[PDB]
Amino acid sequence: VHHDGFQTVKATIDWEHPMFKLYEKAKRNGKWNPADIDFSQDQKDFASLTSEEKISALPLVAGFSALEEAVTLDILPMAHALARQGRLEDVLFLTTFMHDEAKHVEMFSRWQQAVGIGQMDLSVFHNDHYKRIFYEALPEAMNRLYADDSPEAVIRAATVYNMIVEGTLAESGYYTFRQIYKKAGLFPGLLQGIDYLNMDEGRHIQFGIYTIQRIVNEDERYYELFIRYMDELWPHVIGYVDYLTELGKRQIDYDLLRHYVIKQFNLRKKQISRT
Amino acid sequence: VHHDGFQTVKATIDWEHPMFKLYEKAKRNGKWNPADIDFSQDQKDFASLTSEEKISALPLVAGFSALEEAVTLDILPMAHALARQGRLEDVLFLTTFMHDEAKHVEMFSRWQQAVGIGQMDLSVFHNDHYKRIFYEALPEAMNRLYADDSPEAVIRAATVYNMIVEGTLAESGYYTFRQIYKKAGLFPGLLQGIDYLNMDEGRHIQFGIYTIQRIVNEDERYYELFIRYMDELWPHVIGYVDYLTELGKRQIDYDLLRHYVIKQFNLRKKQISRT
Ligand SMILES: CCCCCCCC(=O)O
Ligand SMILES: CCCCCCCC(=O)O
Ligand SMILES: [Fe+2]
Ligand SMILES: [Fe+2]
Ligand SMILES: [Fe+2]
Ligand SMILES: [Fe+2]
Ligand SMILES: [Mn+2]
Ligand SMILES: [Mn+2]
Repeated sequence: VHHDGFQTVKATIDWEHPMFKLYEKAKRNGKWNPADIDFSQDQKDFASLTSEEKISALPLVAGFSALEEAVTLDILPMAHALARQGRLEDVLFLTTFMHDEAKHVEMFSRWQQAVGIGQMDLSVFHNDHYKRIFYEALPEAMNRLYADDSPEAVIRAATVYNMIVEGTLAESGYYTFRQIYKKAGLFPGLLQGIDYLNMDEGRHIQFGIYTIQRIVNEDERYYELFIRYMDELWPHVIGYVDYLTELGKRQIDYDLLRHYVIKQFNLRKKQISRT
Repeated sequence: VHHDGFQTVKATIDWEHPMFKLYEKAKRNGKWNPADIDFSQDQKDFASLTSEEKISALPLVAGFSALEEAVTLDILPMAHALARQGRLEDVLFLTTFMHDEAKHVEMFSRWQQAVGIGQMDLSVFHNDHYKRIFYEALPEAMNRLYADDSPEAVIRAATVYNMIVEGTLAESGYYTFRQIYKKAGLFPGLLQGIDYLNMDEGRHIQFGIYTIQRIVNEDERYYELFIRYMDELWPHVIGYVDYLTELGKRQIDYDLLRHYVIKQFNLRKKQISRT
């Protein structure tokens, strides 16, 4: 359907818009390139591990490669919905969001190639709870936006994508991987990549907060929706954590990683206010 | 609808894919930031112009600001269609394509703000032919892809977007603006911006060529479709040129700019081969 006119012909970009300012920060701070990371020591590290040590690392990497690929693809309906609503500055910011996710996908796939597991099908480490989130709930919530961009639909999409997938699971996964391999002195290239990724994801969560809060600001009714959609997904979040915990104990303070996930989930709720 | 699995979990990125290699070039060569351009001399230049000189520049700027805003918004259906087809490397490249267009929109809007015309509604310089392309045909061809990603629909979308809008009109517009103001010694900030934009658009046209050619390679039938869709839009291309020519003659070798447009249109055809 047609363009009515163009904001930068009728007027200008809204230079003070929060998402324009976030777009400006993303350009300044978004220069890293996964192609520049030296993975040669990660290759030696992985080869020195015993077979049992080798597969201990793979469930988390399997979870992150799919997470990053899913969020690369599944932000496109959000960008479409906000473009159709004329939210130009959100769209400009989301071009940096999408390109960040492309680099994140690339980083994990380069690591797999470098250490010699690119030919291994890591899907065996996606349990039913993981699939319910990443194969089903995430794409369903985002694709809804092509036919329903109501405030309820936008809140649900931002809740699943930004607050649960990125702000609870990915945030906790970064932390976990850092805890484990930083102390071991292992995989310096991957940890460099994760550091850059974590800096990017700081901006991404601000977009999710902005989006949910501006909708909640219209009607407190929507605060209770946000909380409900968070609680709806929790069983699958903790069900995936329980599965990773059960894998690792079979081959690290798990009670303290499990508590980081609970901490992050509750922190995301506190970043939205009923008013 | 669901994700079946994830390519970077089952395997890796296809490192030799042409669009992966273009993605890598885009990251290396895509560092410029419109926020770094010094427009202070452009402001003085524009203020020194007489009212009649001032409005001579505005029709082209009006055409470019809308062009860049339209192509920023209207690439999203192409990215969606290729993601749904599992073309991961195309999607990674298209994140750089979209972010490039965001910078292009930003650049022209910063220039308008800097020289003091941001408050002017420049839509008066969009004639019927311009509207037929940018307000109607472009968004219609791209949005089709949400419900019809047939090879015919993808060829038509790439033809309107990459070969006509970017490869014929934008290419000729860059050249024209360079010719005119480079020789005058005017608007050095805007010309710097246009130089960076032209470098970006070199990659964009390669994606359009790749996309059309891979579809033509399946069936020569589609070569004749490509030519037909190009010829269908020509009347609006030259009808906009005739209008800009008529404006400028009322306030520069026009016969030679008009011939650059014809040259570019025919050059784009020669970049697709029936086999
Ligand atoms: C064991 C606690 C860590 C859970 C977060 C894992 C998220 C992911 O791997 O994508
Ligand atoms: C006068 C010949 C130049 C025609 C190309 C203009 C395209 C544009 O302004 O977007
Ligand atoms: Fe993210
Ligand atoms: Fe379970
Ligand atoms: Fe372009
Ligand atoms: Fe006409
Ligand atoms: Mn990410
Ligand atoms: Mn452009």
